[PDB]
Amino acid sequence: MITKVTARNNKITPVELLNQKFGNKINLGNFADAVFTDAAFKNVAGIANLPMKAPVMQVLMENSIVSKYLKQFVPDRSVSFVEEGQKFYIVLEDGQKIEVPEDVNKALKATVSDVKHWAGYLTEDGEHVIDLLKPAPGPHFYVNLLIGNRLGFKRTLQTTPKSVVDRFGRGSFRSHAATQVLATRFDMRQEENGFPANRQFYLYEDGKQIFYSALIDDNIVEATSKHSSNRTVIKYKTASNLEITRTIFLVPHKKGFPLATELQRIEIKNASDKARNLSITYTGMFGTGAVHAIFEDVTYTNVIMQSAALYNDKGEFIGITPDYYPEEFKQDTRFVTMIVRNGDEKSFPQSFSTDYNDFVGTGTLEHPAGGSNLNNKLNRKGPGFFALGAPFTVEPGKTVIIDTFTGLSSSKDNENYSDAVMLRELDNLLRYFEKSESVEETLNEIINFHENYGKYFQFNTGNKLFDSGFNRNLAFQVLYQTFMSRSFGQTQKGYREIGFREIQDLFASMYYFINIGYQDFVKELLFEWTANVYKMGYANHNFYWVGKQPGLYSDDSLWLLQAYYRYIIYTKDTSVLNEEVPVADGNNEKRAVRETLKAIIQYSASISVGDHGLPLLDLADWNDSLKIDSNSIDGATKEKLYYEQLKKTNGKYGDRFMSDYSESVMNAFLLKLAIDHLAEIATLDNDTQLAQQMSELSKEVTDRIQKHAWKENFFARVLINRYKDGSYTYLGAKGDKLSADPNIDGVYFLNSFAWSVLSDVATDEQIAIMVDVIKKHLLTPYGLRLVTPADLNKIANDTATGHYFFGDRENGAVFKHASMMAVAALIKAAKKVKDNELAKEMARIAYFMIDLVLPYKNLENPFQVAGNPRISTQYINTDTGENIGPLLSGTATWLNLNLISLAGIEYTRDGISFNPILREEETQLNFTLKAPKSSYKFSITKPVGFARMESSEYELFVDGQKIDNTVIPMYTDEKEHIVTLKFK
Amino acid sequence: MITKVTARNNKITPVELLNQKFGNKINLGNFADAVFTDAAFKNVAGIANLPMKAPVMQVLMENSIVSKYLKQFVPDRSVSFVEEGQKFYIVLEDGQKIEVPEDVNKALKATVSDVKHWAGYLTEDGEHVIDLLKPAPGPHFYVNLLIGNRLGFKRTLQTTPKSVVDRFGRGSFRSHAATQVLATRFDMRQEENGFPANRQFYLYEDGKQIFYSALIDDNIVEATSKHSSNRTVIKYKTASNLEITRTIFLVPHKKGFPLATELQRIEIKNASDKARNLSITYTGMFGTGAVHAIFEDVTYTNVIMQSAALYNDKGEFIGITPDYYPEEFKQDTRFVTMIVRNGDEKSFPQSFSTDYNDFVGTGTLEHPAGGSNLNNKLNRKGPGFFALGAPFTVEPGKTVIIDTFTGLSSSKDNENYSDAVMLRELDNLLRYFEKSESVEETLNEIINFHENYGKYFQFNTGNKLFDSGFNRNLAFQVLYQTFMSRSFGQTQKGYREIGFREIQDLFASMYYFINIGYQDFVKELLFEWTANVYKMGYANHNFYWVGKQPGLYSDDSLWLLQAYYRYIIYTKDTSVLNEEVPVADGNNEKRAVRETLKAIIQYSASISVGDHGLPLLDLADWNDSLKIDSNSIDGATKEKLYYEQLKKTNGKYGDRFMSDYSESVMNAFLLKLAIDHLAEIATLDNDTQLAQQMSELSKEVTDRIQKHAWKENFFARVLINRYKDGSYTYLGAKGDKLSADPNIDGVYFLNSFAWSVLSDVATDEQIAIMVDVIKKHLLTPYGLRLVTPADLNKIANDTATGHYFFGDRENGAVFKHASMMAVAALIKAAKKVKDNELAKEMARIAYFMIDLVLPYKNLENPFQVAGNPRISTQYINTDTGENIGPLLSGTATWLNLNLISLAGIEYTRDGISFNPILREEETQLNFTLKAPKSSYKFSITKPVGFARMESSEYELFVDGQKIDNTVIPMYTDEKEHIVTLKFK
Ligand SMILES: OC[C@H]1O[C@@H](O[C@H]2[C@H](O)[C@@H](O)[C@H](O[C@H]3[C@H](O)[C@@H](O)[C@H](O)O[C@@H]3CO)O[C@@H]2CO)[C@H](O)[C@@H](O)[C@@H]1O
Ligand SMILES: OC[C@H]1O[C@@H](O[C@H]2[C@H](O)[C@@H](O)[C@H](O[C@H]3[C@H](O)[C@@H](O)[C@H](O)O[C@@H]3CO)O[C@@H]2CO)[C@H](O)[C@@H](O)[C@@H]1O
Ligand SMILES: [Cl-]
Ligand SMILES: [Cl-]
Ligand SMILES: [Cl-]
Ligand SMILES: [Cl-]
Ligand SMILES: [Cl-]
Repeated sequence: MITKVTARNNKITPVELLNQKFGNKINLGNFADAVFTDAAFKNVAGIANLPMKAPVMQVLMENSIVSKYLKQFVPDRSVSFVEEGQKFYIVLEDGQKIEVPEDVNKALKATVSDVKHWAGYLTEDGEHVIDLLKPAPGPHFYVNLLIGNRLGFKRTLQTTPKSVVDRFGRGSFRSHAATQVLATRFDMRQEENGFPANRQFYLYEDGKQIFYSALIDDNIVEATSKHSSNRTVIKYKTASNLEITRTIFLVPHKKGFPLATELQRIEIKNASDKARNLSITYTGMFGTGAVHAIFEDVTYTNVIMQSAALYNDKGEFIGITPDYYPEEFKQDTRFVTMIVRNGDEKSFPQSFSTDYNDFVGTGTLEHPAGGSNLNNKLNRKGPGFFALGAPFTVEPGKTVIIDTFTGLSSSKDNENYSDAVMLRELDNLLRYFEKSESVEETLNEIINFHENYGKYFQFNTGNKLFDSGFNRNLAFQVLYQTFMSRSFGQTQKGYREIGFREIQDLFASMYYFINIGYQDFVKELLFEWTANVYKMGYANHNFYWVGKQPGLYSDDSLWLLQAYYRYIIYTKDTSVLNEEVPVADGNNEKRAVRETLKAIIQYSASISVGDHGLPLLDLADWNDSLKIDSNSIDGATKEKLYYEQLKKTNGKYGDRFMSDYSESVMNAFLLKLAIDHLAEIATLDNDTQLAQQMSELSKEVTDRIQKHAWKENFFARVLINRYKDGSYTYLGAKGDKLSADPNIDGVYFLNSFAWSVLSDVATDEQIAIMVDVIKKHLLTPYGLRLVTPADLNKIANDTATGHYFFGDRENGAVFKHASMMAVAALIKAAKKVKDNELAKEMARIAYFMIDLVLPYKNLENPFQVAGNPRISTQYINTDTGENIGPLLSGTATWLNLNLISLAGIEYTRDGISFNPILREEETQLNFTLKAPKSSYKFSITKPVGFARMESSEYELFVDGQKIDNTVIPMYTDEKEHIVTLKFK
Repeated sequence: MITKVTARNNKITPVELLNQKFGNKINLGNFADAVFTDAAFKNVAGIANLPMKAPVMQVLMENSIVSKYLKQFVPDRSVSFVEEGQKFYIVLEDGQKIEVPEDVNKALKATVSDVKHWAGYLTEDGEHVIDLLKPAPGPHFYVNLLIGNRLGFKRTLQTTPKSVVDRFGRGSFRSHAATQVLATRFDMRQEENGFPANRQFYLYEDGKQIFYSALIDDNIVEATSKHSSNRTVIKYKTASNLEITRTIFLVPHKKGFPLATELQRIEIKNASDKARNLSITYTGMFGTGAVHAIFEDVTYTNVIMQSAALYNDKGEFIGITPDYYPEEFKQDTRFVTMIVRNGDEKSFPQSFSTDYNDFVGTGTLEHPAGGSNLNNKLNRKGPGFFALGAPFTVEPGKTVIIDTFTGLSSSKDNENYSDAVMLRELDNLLRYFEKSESVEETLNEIINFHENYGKYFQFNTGNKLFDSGFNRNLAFQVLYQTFMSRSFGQTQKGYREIGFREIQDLFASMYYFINIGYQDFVKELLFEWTANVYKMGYANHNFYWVGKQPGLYSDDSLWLLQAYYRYIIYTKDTSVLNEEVPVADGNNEKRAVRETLKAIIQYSASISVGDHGLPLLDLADWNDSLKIDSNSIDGATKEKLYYEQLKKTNGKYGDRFMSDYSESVMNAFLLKLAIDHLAEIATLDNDTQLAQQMSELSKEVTDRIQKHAWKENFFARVLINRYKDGSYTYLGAKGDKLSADPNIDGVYFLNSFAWSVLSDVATDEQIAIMVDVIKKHLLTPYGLRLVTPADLNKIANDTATGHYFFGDRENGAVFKHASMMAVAALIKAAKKVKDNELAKEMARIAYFMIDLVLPYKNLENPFQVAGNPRISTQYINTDTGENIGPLLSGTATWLNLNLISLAGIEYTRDGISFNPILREEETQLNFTLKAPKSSYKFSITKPVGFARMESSEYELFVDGQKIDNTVIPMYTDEKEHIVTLKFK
């Protein structure tokens, strides 16, 4: 009877039908655009020969002239526009080619003129300049992320403020945890991160609205946004020649300031020849303290608060705070205030409103009926809407500056807390920013801070999009993730705690912090993670103010050894091993770091091991889909059962916990690497007993992995111990019986390869075999997928049926973080394997995958690949090529590590092991490197083709002297050293 | 330094300052309005002599002419408008009185002309006619609630669809449980129940937007909404003489239909002399199946679905369905479709869009840039936005009708479910509604159904607002609550299950259902609740598809005896006692209803009792604030401990569970009443042993209550057993030591009074004493508060600090449900106490409180009292007098019972015990009453003053014969009986 046609099973696309109908009467070029003319998809209207994919038909249909013209033909007749000799025609299927009227021609020419820049462009410094009218490639593309600075202050991870800002300034602003200053929105669209009023304002003249910052109409003749490092600047010009500029940034902390302040400076320049009598109404919505009640009891959120007015020492109104009745919502205190600077005069708002209904009245948010006559009524209820009003006359050629300060004070940074604390901190803030120039000086301080931070590693290549993308944008993102982990963004809006394994972000950022004088901060972070390890050696899976989920995931603790290794090898500071740090078990017990690292290794190498002596998988490891064991236990439960086991079987602590639980081969690799790291740390610390014990244990673990986890053509991913008849014994290689793809024998996990190499277990022949499998079955046109198709229902009855269409997340996506771990392995192997042809191939795959993750390349074909050209995104949809959010992800961290690795830098016992792997087409690579007490200029030259030190002739010079030792010293002479490498 | 002034701490109001500055130069009358002119509140602009409180200054300030005129004086000078001799002046503080210009005079006159009706008015049939421009008193005031009809089909409570509709048609639409058809919004404002596009549409002409159903601009010359019983009709007239009418209702179920369908009919009449070529774009937003992910993972909500197009047998597009990948979201299937009826022609949509971003484009939702050129693109992702487009030419004087059908099919009503089921049900629906007249016939069927349902009890007084308010509006609300409990509304948006104690709704509705032939449905509901009682006698606190929270709250089971009593006494159907009903414990065990009722009584009378033999309080009872015992246990835990106790101490089942837990006196009253009810049921069932046992137990329980719970001047509320030194021993009367008000000795709970009377425990002297306490300490200007101020931290030695400002919810509100239980007691006592002066006073309090809850009276002073003039609201804020939502509440149920009781109707063993209690100023009361096999016309006459049968002379006649027996027979002769009562 009735039939259903889904988006995906729709049989033909508009552009395909356009080609079918017109592809032999006109040249459709390499790119075209088209729309179906009716809901049965029988006819199309399109346009030929575009420079890239873009929604041109949509923009044309918004044009009254072209839309009316098309109605002469559509829907009954298909049509294509075509340009010949710089004039436009419309072509019909019956052959006719009609020269379109002049007004249609002008509209078509204007529309196609700059299609290649419709998603914006990057400045030389890597800043994204966006047109406020153009369509968005996707909901993360036009987004900037802002952060405060709590370095030098307490609990930096938990207290640094953070904000998200789209091209219109939309978004939200948080203090500690998920505490909302400006309101988040949890609604249907990814595009709506915040309440729509946030950061927006109106201008009035003669009682009539002339401007709204989130409405572009015909009275706006220019409107652009620029996303830069830690600030966004939005500019408009009206037809009446008002020039409006918004600058948004977070205030770096200073003693006595509120815990969170966001500054928005608005500059209004009268570029006309007549004075104008204007007024501003600045609006927003405070976040509720009662977030769960938005879902559960909206009336509660309203009745528990009221608005309150703030007055300075002269009795002048300065702004609004939402005042709460319940004590639990009085431990933070929000505020908004504004200063109007008009020539000599400084003024504060003359009126306000605090009730959204009274403000909008009979109008809309874009055209509010009460916006020009604020009612000065303090709302007895929430929500905490605010509007602040002030008049100003602006003379010809002159500018008025309005500085807004939005923020929160908190008990999280102040003992004996009450709203009196907020009032004092707000006074301190406003006094600091009393002089107009103070805002500019703070912005310059922010700019200079991030510029200085980035100097640890600077590329200088022929490609300024790459150089700025790495030197500024990626460096900023890695700082951002060190402070924020995975806890905030455009679509990351729920409360998220810090995952233990996300210590990974510090793997990349620690060098940057050390080289701006914050080595102690790095140590503090190491110790903070260490305090989340239990005596037995498992870890809290998550923490924020305190830790939770003891030993729930089996991989967590092992990552901490990589962090300590990187820190100790770089700095040679073994003193951290003697630090007495609280154990996660509490009471009031502390343990030296060295003993905690030993315990981590013992847990995974000896206690929590399965029948093959490899680490147990438990609930899951790094991969949350490996819910193979449905009766798994956490570390606290395991600890209790273990002690009962020792008592019942007369065992000794350190003996194996006996079970038929499955084993994680990825954890085995993480462990082997961790053991190697501790052996090397111990040697540096002159701890001969520990070095020897760890060296021998590494050999033993390596033997277990080789004997029990190499399965013909790959390292397995999981060993299965509960089927004593052999029905299933492993997952992750040929013969595992678990493939869901009839054309693939076995399931293959990218991380089995990656971690077998990163841990230095895989032999050269094993690498060659695995790379062959990867090329055949894991390498897609959009990069390296995480795993091939698996049918885990055969062993994990528990198993979730799928949630995703093909291409998204677990149904076949390219997870870019995992792809970057695999690239790290490809790079490491390409430097060392004996066979130069294997090395060359692995480096080709490495650069192919890097090219698919570099954010700036998202502007090459933005309406297909989307993403964000300054900030990583999490995955590539393998059906469409679209880069899909969220923004914060391990991709950025590992991309940073990988590009530095390819440039040749690895820190080792005796200095910098230098071994660069350039692109085949590159003939030069230059970069600078900072160290704590010296600096370096590196220059590499080669002919076209694959070159590497292992197999190619070369000459290496340091400070003008030819040298054979490729381990460059870590100099401490406070001089710049010149390193030159020439491949012959 | 900086100071803070809250809404509540603000010293003086605008109107107070207006009177201070002007009150003896002009007559400000009984009502005025004013606004502060600046943020320091020094000056005011106001207007004198309004007919009621209303936001007149706000509306005047939206008027460009008046706003500009005021700027000649404000902000520096205070002003008041005044009308004298039908012309307006503005008065200044210096005494100047200036005749305002003619254009300002016209604007002021027009604005004040109809202030008395700014919040709308009620038709004679109780329908609320609302102006779409006027401000709202509050966020529940302009709301209607719609319901489907699943009578005669399975799982009626769980499957009846329901919708909320404001005056603009905003809101949302649900199927079973919290399953969203059209999307709910969980955001900052109580006003936003749904995604803003829901139910809204646009009209176009020559490619330009001429109308949006949720935008009133100057091209709209009339715009009104009418909320009636189970439908809303919204009407507009454009300046171009288009007349647009929207009619929204839910389709009653028919076999083969989808489980939920909402019909919106749009009629467009061309009342001009020229044909118009128009088009409509009909929009909305499907709700997500993944509601939790709106908060947790918005990207997930998008990627798990895609849009899909629907086609009829002829290959014509008919509408859209959102298609889901995960199996858990494929068990419901949503749809939207539309039919355009233009003269002889019927047509389906010619175009669609399914991507909000493409639809809005560079515009706004009110003015979407893609609305006139839908792109016919099926979105690969959610959210499930839809727009359906169709053209039509409408000739002069003619009408085009667009019928939209939005809905969902579900596995909850169909075995072997898939989307094929939806397609078949949608086909059935569209075939049924093929002919234009079918929509009108279905609407008339709905209207007639509710009119017939209401005939159980009809008032005929001189007061059509009261008569329609009761006969139509309250009757509908009580039906609504029987099907929906407390689970849906404007601000009730989270998932809520059916509370066991909300069987109370059936106390009022059962008589209505029985008198339309649905006695079997009433029995089925009795059995459904009965299946949520455990063998031991405690109950699941909540249920929906299954029950949960076994015995968590101590009162729950006792309410079931009231439902069985009302049913059995009305119908004399004792057969229900023999029904074998599943026990809540499961394991396929059943028990006869009679034995379950016995078990309920045994649990509260013998097992779960404290040191005084009164029922234990447990976590809490009816009052969720009585968290007195911090180590309480649920019934499952108690059952386990009880059996352990019996074994340890060699006890027998039925012995007391031993503890120092506190006792609930309200539960003791509910129990005493329950026992009396079972004794009477048993006597009717000729079960002499059970009747004797219950009669004796009632005496025993009464003695326990009198001996241990009467405390000098009140029945206590809780007896406390854990302080053996006597430090605290009770809560709820003089001497309890728990008052938080230094001027009150004791805490007094309204329900201690109410239930002491409803259970026939309180003596006449106890009633006199308690009513004196109530008058002194519980009766406020806004009605009966629930409790006086208490300091429970002294015994719950640390429970929650308060959450509310004074006046709201637990901080002193008038909870209208509890107020109506107290009124039930006052009425019962007024009928029977010996002292006529006590009776008179109690009846005065009863009618005072009724007047404060009757919805239609919310239109007397609507901008102060708000509420909703057709639907109850939950509480009155005792600081402001505002009636605050939610809408569904026990208020409506008990208001219905109380008004019928006051009219004199109580069903007893031998018929109708007739004992009416009229208002003192009433001289007449007439009403009709339906019974299953007869009907009645009642007429009561009296002189002015208090009259009642107990104390006043009267003559009673039935069918023209004077009778002395005031128990009127329940006649079964299928005749109308005339009952006349004349007080002398
Ligand atoms: O519905 C039962 C009772 O509700 C009480 O209001 C409660 C709110 O509904 C509830 O949301 C809130 O609980 C949280 C809130 O959800 C969360 O956002 C915030 O972080 O903490 C709040 C702490 O409670 O609690 C209140 C009060 O308990 C009504 O007061 C009551 O009438 C009603 O029976
Ligand atoms: O965050 C860890 C993993 O998340 C996975 O997506 C999950 C969604 O975030 C989660 O919302 C969903 O769970 C619910 C959903 O919350 C609720 O609305 C609905 O009723 O049921 C959903 C069923 O689960 O689950 C998915 C995963 O199943 C990512 O897939 C994964 O990459 C990530 O590690
Ligand atoms: Cl171009
Ligand atoms: Cl994000
Ligand atoms: Cl993995
Ligand atoms: Cl509600
Ligand atoms: Cl109570």
